[PDB]
Order: sequence, then structure tokens, then C-alpha cells
Amino acid sequence: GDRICIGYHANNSTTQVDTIMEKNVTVTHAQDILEKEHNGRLCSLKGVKPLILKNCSVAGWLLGNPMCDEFLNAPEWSYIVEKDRPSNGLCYPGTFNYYEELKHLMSSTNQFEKIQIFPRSSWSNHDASSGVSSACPYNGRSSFFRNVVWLIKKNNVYRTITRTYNNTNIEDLLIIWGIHHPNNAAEQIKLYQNPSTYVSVGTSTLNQRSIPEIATRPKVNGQSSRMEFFWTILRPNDSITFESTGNFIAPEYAYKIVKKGDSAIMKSELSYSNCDTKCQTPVGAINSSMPFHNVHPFAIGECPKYVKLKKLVLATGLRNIAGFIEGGWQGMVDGWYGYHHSNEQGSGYAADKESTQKAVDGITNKVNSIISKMNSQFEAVGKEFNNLERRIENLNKKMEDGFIDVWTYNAELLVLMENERTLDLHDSNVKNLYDKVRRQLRDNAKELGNGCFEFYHRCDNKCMESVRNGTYDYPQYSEESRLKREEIDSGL
Amino acid sequence: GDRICIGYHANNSTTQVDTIMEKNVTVTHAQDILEKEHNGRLCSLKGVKPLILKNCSVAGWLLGNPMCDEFLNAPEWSYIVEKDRPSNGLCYPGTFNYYEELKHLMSSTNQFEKIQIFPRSSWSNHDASSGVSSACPYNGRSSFFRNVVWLIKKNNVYRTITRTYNNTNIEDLLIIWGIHHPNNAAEQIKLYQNPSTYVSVGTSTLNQRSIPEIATRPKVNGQSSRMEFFWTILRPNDSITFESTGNFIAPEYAYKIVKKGDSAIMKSELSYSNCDTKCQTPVGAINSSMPFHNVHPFAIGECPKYVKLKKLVLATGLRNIAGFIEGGWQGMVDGWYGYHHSNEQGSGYAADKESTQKAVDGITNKVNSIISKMNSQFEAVGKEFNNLERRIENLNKKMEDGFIDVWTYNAELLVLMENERTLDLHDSNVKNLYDKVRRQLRDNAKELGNGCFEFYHRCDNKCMESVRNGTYDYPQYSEESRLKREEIDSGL
Amino acid sequence: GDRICIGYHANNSTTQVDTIMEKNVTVTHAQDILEKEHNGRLCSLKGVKPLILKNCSVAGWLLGNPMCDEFLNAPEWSYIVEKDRPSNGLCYPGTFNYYEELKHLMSSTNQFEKIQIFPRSSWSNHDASSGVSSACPYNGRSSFFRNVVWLIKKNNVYRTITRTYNNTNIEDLLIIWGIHHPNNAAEQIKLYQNPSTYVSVGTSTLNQRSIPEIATRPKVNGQSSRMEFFWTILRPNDSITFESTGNFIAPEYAYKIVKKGDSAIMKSELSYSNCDTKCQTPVGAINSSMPFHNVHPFAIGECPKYVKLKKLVLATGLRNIAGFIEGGWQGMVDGWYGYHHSNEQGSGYAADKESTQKAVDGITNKVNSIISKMNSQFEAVGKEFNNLERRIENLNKKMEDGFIDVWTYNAELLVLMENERTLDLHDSNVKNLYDKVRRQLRDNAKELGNGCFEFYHRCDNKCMESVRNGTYDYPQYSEESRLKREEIDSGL
Repeated sequence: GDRICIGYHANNSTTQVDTIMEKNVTVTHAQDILEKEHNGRLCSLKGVKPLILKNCSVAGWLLGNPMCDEFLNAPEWSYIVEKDRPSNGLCYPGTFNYYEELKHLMSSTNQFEKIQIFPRSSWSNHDASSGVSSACPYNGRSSFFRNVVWLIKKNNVYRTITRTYNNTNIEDLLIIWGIHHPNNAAEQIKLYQNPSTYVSVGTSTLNQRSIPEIATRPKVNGQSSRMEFFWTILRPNDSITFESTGNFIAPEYAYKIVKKGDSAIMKSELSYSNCDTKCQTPVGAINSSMPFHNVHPFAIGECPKYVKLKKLVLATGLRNIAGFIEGGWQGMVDGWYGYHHSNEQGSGYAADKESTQKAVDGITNKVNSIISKMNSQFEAVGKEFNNLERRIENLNKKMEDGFIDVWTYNAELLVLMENERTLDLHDSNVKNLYDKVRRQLRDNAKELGNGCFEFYHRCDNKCMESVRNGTYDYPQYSEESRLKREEIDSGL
Repeated sequence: GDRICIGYHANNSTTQVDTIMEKNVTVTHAQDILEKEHNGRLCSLKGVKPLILKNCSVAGWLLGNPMCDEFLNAPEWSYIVEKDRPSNGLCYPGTFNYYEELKHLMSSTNQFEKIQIFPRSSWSNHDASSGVSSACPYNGRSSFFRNVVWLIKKNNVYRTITRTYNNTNIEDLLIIWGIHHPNNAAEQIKLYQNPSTYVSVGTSTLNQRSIPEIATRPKVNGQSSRMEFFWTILRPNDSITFESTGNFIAPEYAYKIVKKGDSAIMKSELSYSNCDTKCQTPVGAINSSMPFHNVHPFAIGECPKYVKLKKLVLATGLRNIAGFIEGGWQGMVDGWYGYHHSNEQGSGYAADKESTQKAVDGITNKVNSIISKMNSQFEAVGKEFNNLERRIENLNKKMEDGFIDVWTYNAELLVLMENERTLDLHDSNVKNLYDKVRRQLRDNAKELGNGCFEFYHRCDNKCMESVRNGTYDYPQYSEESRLKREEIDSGL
Repeated sequence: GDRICIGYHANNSTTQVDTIMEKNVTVTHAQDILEKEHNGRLCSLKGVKPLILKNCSVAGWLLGNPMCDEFLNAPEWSYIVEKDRPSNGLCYPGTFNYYEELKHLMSSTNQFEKIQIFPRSSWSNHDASSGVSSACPYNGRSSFFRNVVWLIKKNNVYRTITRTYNNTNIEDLLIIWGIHHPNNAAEQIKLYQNPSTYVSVGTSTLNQRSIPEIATRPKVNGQSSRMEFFWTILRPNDSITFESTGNFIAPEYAYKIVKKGDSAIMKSELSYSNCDTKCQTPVGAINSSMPFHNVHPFAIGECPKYVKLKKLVLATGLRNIAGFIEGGWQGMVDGWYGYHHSNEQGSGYAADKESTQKAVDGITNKVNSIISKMNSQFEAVGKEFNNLERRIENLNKKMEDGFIDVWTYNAELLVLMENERTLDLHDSNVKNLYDKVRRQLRDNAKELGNGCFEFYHRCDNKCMESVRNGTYDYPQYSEESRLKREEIDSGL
């Protein structure tokens, strides 16, 4: 009789982690750090709503396609939401030069303010009310973009146009003008009368003439002609002058860039519900508490970092279930490691929070420190490209997948590598706890091989805990012990 | 007399791995996972042959340079093979607009079918048989591209051309046309007679006029004039119309994109031998059994992942060579760890496949699991760029080297890091095996310090293996043992 | 009496490293490998000075803006130094086509030699001395770019120009020409008299007409007109021909690319001091002895690798402070591990350089081997982009930050991971050293639990070191020992 056993915690936990060498091992304490859920809505970002283009495209909005809403309030936005194939773009066919680059400039701007530079009624020298077309219905009557004017000959004449705008604001200004390409030569004179025309624009930074390419093309929303648009940022103090003898499509309104910052053009077929998140994906929002998610690679806001995994669980606790050789003590709470009182007066299971506090520490200090090392992890950024930019487009994707594949690898093999060390730690602690016991009770005790000690003396409860504190003095029971040792020697 | 010794395997192996801390350490069992060989041929990919352009370039092929083969069979291809500096490109000098982007579109397409849109004999209004040139010999007589027609004035007139093609197929169609730039004004009238000409093309997505730039340049394959080509993809249901009053170079044949998928334009001076691989490099094929190779960074097919190393060896077995303290037991087969019978009846070397099966397991389960984590590793993709695209070209290469340098680093430091843990495992197993022995034979045995036990009792062969199974009961020999212990005490 | 104790080194060191699990742990021996200092000057690279543009831009230099220095010596350069917003660029306003790509070509070229192709006095057919302007003062009188000529009508006529240059040199040649865009039609005739003009250039590789876009723009350094420049590399054996009837701005001097290699255009507001480094950043030079620095991401030369850290310390030695259980022996020099002579004749502290030499080895062999694995680490490369290239610009930066964030992560978690293994090694060594002692002195000694042994016999100094060498024979003192053991048994 009279013993002591060194064991470890074990409990109702059934969550199970993986490591490099073994897989799905059951553990007691562990933390999942993958987010895999989303609410499937489109929401404001930390209070500020997205600009939702609805069925319109960025171009249809900026030009004022009769079908597209204007934002008369001049709001700021957390991000912009375009559908994947918007219905309302260039109602009048044509192309929009360096369009993809303009959108990119949107991504770093948060608030426009539409302002009027060339009032539609100030074109005393031409017809400003004819330039409309069936290709651009509004309320089922022919019409036209609202923010640029399709100036037409007046009383069979088209006086060469020179008009300037001196940008006297603090902000940069986005301005869009355009030029008309007719079907045939008859139509050219029919609208503008000068056989040969041009549209030239001048700033400090930007010199460009433009001339109408007359060619027969197929009908598109009613129209074999096309109209080509251009744009520039006119810096504060600079001015812009338009020269034309025809085909000029004049800006009425400019766009004041009043707040630049972080935004994006998110492509999603969702529409806004009354809902605010920290982190938004084109398929829903994200409850950004975990450090990792696998929901979508284009997320914006205060987001966890995206990895291509289906599982990511940190191990922090123990493996699940007399003597540590034979498994764990379900009968332990109030600690991770410890002992067992089998005494003249005893009954077991007091912990060694000496070493459990020192281990609950460096475990939670290691897992924090793990989230933190991917602070700088690759987040992906939206960009678009045209049908003659395929090479670059694929470049970009290889870059974004390239970094995701990398960080996903980092993410995994960090978890499993430290998982193995977390568990190698417990095995170490247990056998260490053992030793501080063994190396103080030395001649007075039997190494029962299970991981327990039988006493050649009597310990008692105050000397019992005197093994916890490393207190035990070999001498105070030395001579008592040496007697019974040499009885079992030559006894029984 | 009467003993037992705990030892580990050791054998004729001489393959040697590295780790972080020590280098070239000799081991017993290990697996090389670098491929470094190649057969130096160009082969089909899993049954399907490459399109081999021979001395021709992608342009010379697509336009039908008289020197280039046509593919009348309409085959599909695993990949396309261009030489590095092909001899047959634009036989007639000029430039090929957005050529580099066209090639990129090749890389994602597997099978053309040439079809005739504008039959050469249907140009009743012009001379279709004169447009040939010494710059384009076929059989040593002047000639010209085969898939586009160099329409010339007929009987000193050049009626303005309008011709359309409505694309009624399911597939996209690649079409190439072109415009002629003459030496001087005399030549312009000499061939097309209208002093001022244009070439305009119209689709839904594409509006472009083109006008001849008349300038004296140096002779190139006979010709100071140049000819500029263009191309577009005409989508199903769309149509295309060409307008010209001169210099038009008309398509005869279009190209039906009938199979898109994974392919590439591989630059190699090899030519095809009768040979099929899974993985092909521009210097030869690859016996894709290893997870890594260092042969070439542009490989295509079911390929191992390329790393810039010269060695990559996993350690899975032991280090090479009474008692484990002093090295390994060459005299062990049928296991990795185990013992030795030195008995009244004994002779040594029965294994502990208890722990060897449990370790041959997690070793082969770890090495599989290592190949798998680079499942998502960066493979590089061919792209070309023109002399005004250098920035992007270098961008791309920095990206591709950037990811290769990364994954090569991952690859190495995965091997060495787990190599060190594989070997730390064996040391652990050996000393653990020891303990399950020691902790059952306790008072009845002498800890000879070599890693062996001498018996204060007698064991015998059935109790012998009774240490393997953890079977041994201390009591059944306890009193027998305690006698001889206290004889060596106060004996001899 | 009569004992022996196994302990480890401990000393005045106070440098402290981190690992994954614990942080700032004090150690004895360690090596910092982060560089964080710089001298704040601009210096030659290994003997060869930078080309310092001063207040001029690459364009103002190459064109010979009257304000910019010429380099009459034809020097080679280690790298080029542009200020961030240079004062002297196009003194005459306009734009410089594919400028950003030209600069990139600078980065891979080390030495020009200006040579004269079209001598300014050889324009017998036009006015070569009028083409000057207030926009380009030199000594406060109107003037003009020095390396191109603003040819003007002579005696009210402008004979169509045809001039050629056959490039008969071995080197490539950079040539720049230009075309003038006037305010209005009156000015066009005023200078060149032909109402309609062109500027066409012909090489093997390059065919381009150019025509003056006449439009009113705002005054810039005096001038509402603009002038547009172009450039090409004319390969050896090729020729170039310029055709014009007006607005031609003719090259006088070409640039011989005579040494290509590694250089760069470094943007810095510093100016050169008399100073040479191996590694230069736009904020100063770098004492490139460490493997890592955090000074600046664009460094050039024989540079350490840049990481975004503030600390990077390798641990190689021990943790700081009878028996190893209780800390380290300040009283040890001449080794890392070892013992202590407490003997009939003894006094302690002789080392076990058996195992210290074997550990000082694999520690310095591991730290070298760590610097080496980032041999291939991502270094960043300068590139510039125009206001319509934003997408690509941001692509590039995401790429360069993307790889830096990665390698910074690698760098850190390599240090901390091996730091933990370096320290796990010492704990291992110490307890191992212990064992080679314990397993030879076995029955003759008391395992005092502190990590020391008391002798049931007497050892003496020659048997003392006989524990170092593993020499000790159990038998020579066995019978002497067994006597006193069985006295403490049944004694006192």
C-alpha cells in the first residue's frame, strides 16, 4: 500500500486535428480557425453602403444612359457593385476608350460629385435637341445619354466649335467626351454638313485630334453607326479646350473626385439587403472572427485571409485518454497535468498548476503569434481586361492564384507543424512532471514502471503536496525508509 | 550469463540524405524524388500529336506563306511547336497587328478548321491573279500568301468594295485581313488607281478604318513596300463587312475554333519522333514518376513540379550502424527495431514489429502526404512579347522565377525539415522500445548501461517473447530474483 | 563526500532571441543578421560612378534640353539617378512616345556613345537656325533641344525631305526624332508652308507615318503648340529613312549602346558624395555584411536581402543560468558543456569538448546553411508607368510586395523555427552528456537527482577524466564499491 501516480487530463472533447505524420488524432483542446460560412447578402461596409449599379454598367452610369439611375445625392461608397453582364451600357453602340483603366481608377475613389461645365443651353450656335436616337429609349421615345450632348447642325450650318473649361476646383475632374462615326457619307453631311470634320481636345498633359471613320457595320440596338468616347482627368488649375467642325459629342457634366481611398468594383448578381458586415464577398458577407476563410478570394473590408482549404484546426490541448503510461485521467479537472493522492488518508487528483499555467501560457501565446505572422498575407484585388489584353489578364490571374497557392501552403504547414510540437510538448511536460517527482523521492520510493511511486516510508498529505512544490527533503524520511527497504530485502 | 539487448536495423544501404543541421548522413531507407533525366525527343501527349510548324512561324502558317504546309486534315493538337527563329514568316514584309495576343489565343485552342468565306473567284470586279511577288516564291516563281488575296485593279478601275460575311456557325471564327503600304505615290495608282484609299472593317464589337502610309523604306526580301495584317474573332451570329477603295487584302479562308482547352506554343528546335510521353519539355520528354524535376521550367502535360535543385532525397529509414548505444544490428531483417535472444537456450535477433509496423506506417503516410501538399504548386506558362512590351515581359519573368524560387525553397526545406524529424523519430522509437522492456522487468534485471538487461532470474524463450508483448509479470519471478540479487550483494 | 556534477555554460551575454512558443528568451551566444543602418549618401558601385542626371529627366538628357549637361566623356555607369520630379524635361511641351519603355531599356544598358548621323549644317535645303523658342532658354535667350534640329522653311519653300542613315556600326543605335504640332493653320504655313505635311520613318522592323494634329491647347512654358517625339533602336546593318514635307524634327546625334548589363534608374533626391559601397539604396548605401536588411526595398549591387522586419536574431548558444537541473555554471569557460571535479584532490569545471566541438560545428554549419537558402530570394526591380497604365503598375507592385511579404515570412519563421531547435539541442546535449556518465558509473554511484553522482568508491583525477573519455571500467572499482553500498545499507 501507499502510492502516487502521475497523469494528465482527458475529457469529453472529440474535436480532432492533423499533423504532418499522423492524421485526425483526437485531442482535448483545440481551436478552429477556418471560416466557411456566409450570409449570402450584399451589405454596407462598417456603416457605408455600396454604390449598386443594378442592371447598369459603369459606362452606362457615367454617361447617363437614359436607363441608368443618377446619384443626385453625391454619396460616398464602400465599394461599387456591377452585375456580371449588365443590361445597360452603351445604349448607343460604340466603344469607350481606355475603359478598363477608368474602372481601375474607380477602385481607388470613394465619392463623385457631378458638376456642370458646358450647360446644354449654351450651345447657341448648333442644334442641341435633335441628337437623340431609338437606340436609347427613355419611356419608349428616342433619347440619348444624359451627361453628354449630341450637338447637331443648326439651320444647315455647323460653325467650328472652340470652347474651354478652366478647372478652378481643388479636386481632380473626370470628363468624358465623344465623337460620332456615321454609316455613310450622306449621313455625315446630313447631320454635320462639313464633309471633313475633327474633334480635338487640349490640356497641359493631353493633346488629341480625332476624326470620323465612316464605314458600314451591322445594326446594333438600331444603329449601324458607332460612337466612340474618351475621357481624361483634368487636374486643378488646368484647362481643357475642345475644337471641332463636326461629330463632336460634348460634355455637359463633369465628375468631381472628392474622396479617394480604398474601394472596389465587385461583380455580383446580388442586390443590397439591410445588413452591414466587416467583410464582403460577391456571394455574401463574412463573420470575420477567424483568421482564415475559404468562401471567396475577392473579399473586401476587415477580412480574414483566404486560403484554399476545407479544414484548418489548431491543436492546443492533449490527446484523449494508474500511471501516464496507460492514458489520461478523465478524473482531472482544474489543470492539464498533475497527480493522484493514494495515501493513508488520501484520494486522488490534485493538479500541478505549476507546469499547467506555464503551458496554457505558451500555447495561447503561440496561437496568437501564429495569426499575427500572416498579418502581411496576400489579399487579391479586382481588375478587368479587354479582348486584346488576354496575356496580361492571365498574368494577373497567375499572380493572384500564385500567391494564394503559396499562402495556402504556408497556412496549412504552419498549423500541422506547430500542431506536432504542441503535442510533443505535452508528452514532454508529463514526463518532466514525473521527473521533478522522481528526482526528489529517490531512495524512499519504488519506480513502479507504470509512472507511479510506492513509498518505503509514509508520506501523508502535507508531505504529499510537498512533492508538488519540489519541497520534499530526502533526509527527514531517509532513515525510516532505509529500514523497510532492507526488510523487503530478505523478507516475505 | 543470461542477457537481452535492444537494437535497431542496419544494412547495405549507402544512399544518404541531408537535414538542416547535418549533411550527407548515411541512412538505410530513403526515396529520391527528383527527376533529372529526359529522352531528348518531341512526342505526343497521351496519344495526341503536336502541331509542328517546322521552319514556319505561327503567322506564316496562318496566312499560308507559300513555304508553309497547310493542315488539310483539320487535326487537333496537344501543343504547338515553333522554332526559335523560324525561317518562314511574313514572306512579304510588314507587321502583324496584335500578333503576340493571337499566339496567346492559340495556347488555349486545340483544333482549327479552315473554311472559305470569300472565294477567290468571286472577285468579279477586280484582278485577283496579279497580286503576287518575288518576296514570296513558291517553286521559284513569284507568288503570295495563300489564305488572303492581294486584290488589284481590273482594266484600270477599282470599284469601291463592300462585302459581308454572316457567321452562321456555332464556333468562333478567326479571320485575318490586311492592307498594302506602297513605296511611293506612283505605285499606289499603278496598282489601285484611286489616289486616296481606305480599308474599313465592321462588326458588332469592332469598328476600324485603315489607310495606306506611303513611305520609302529599305528592301526586305525584295520589297521596300510593307503589308500590315489584322485579325479578329467573329462571334457566332455576328457578321463582318469590309469596305475598301484600294490596298485591301481580302480573306479567302477563315479558321473555325472547334476545340479549345489546354495547349501551348512550345519553342523548340527538335522535330517529332515516334514517341509519346505524359510530360514534354522543349528539350525532351519526362518520365513523370517523381514529384519533382529540374529538367526545364516550361513543361506541359501530367508533369512533376519543377524545382531548381540538383538533389532531393527524402529520408525514411535509419542511420547506418550488443546494445543500441553502440550502433545498429546488421543481423536484423524482418523489422526496423527489436531485440536479441541471449538465453539459456537462446540466439538473438527477433524483431518488435509492434512498433516497426506503426512506424513504417506513419513514414509512408508522411511521404505521400508530402507530395500532395505541392499539388497546387506553381507551374509556368509560355508567353511572348514585342520590342515595345519589354516592361511587361520582364514583369512576367520576375513573376515566374519569383514563384519558382519560392516553391524551390519550400520544396527543399520541407524535405530537410521532415528528414530531421524522421531521424529524430527512430532515435525516439529505439529508446522507447527500450523503456517498455525496462518498465516491465524492473527489480529482476541489471541495467547494463549499453542498452541491455542481465537477468537476476532465468527468463526462457516463452518469457523471452513475454517482453515483446509487454506480457511479463513482475511477480512470477520476483521471489526467485530477489534471492540472487542479495547474493551478488555480499557474494564474490 | 566525493561527488561529480554535470552542468552547462553560462556567461555575461544578454542578447536575447525569440522562438515560436516563447519570446525574448535570454541566451549566451547568438548572431544578429538584420542590417538596419545606412550612410545616407549616393555612391559608386564597386568603383564605377552613377550617371547623375541632377535636376534633369531622362528625356531632357537624351534630347539635350539646353538646361541639361551632356556627357562628352562617354562614361559607363553603375546606375542612373533621376530626381523624383525633375525640373528639366521637355523644355518644349509635348509627349515622348513609349517613354516608359525607353527608360526600361536604360536599366539594362551601361554606356552610351553619342555619335552624329545628320550634321546640322548638311540641311542645305532648309532653315536650320530658326527653330528655337522661349520655351527652351539657354543663357536667357531662346533656344532648343541640342540633339535634334527643328528644321524650318528656307526662303519660303520646304522641299520634301528624304534622308537615310545606314547603320554601319557593331552596336545598336538609339535614335529619337520628332514632329511639330502647331497652334492653328496660320502657324503651320508660317513655318512649313505646305498646308498638308507628314513625317514618315522606315526601317526593316519599323514603318510609321506621322501627321500634325493642329489644335489650340493651353500655354505651357510659353507655348500652346506641342511637339511629339519618337524613338527606335536601329540594329547593325539596318538603315533608317525619314520622309517629310514639314514639321520634321530631325536627329543630329544618335546614341551608341556600347555596354549593356545590369543597371537601374534609381529615383533619389540625393547627390553623389565621394564614397563607394557594394549596395546602394535611394536613401543611402548599405554595409552589406548581414544577409538581411530593412532599409529600402529597391537596393542595387551586392546586397543583403530585404525583409520587412525590425529584428532578426539567430540563437546559436545556450540559455543563461551543483547540477544542471538548477541552471548554468558561470564558472565554465573553454567549452559549452561539461562537468565539475569535486574530488579527494579535486576542484571543478573541466569541459567535455567531445560534445562541444561536435555542437559548435553543426551550429555554425546550420547558420551558414541558412543564409544560403535565400541565395535565390526575391529582389525587386524598378519600373515606371504612365497615367493610362495604372492597372499594370498596380499589378507590378502587388507582385513585388507579394514576394517581399512572402520572403519576409520565410525569413522570420526560419529563424524562430531553427532557434527553437538550437535550444532544444542544448537541453538534449546536456542530458545526453549526463547519460554517457551515468551509464558507465552505474552501481558505484548515487543518482543525487540534481544531476550529479556521489561515489561509493573513490575515483581520483585520472579516473575522474576517465568519465570524460567514456573510459571508466565498472569492474576495477566494483568490489570496492559494493562494500560501502552495503554499509550505508544497515549503517548510520
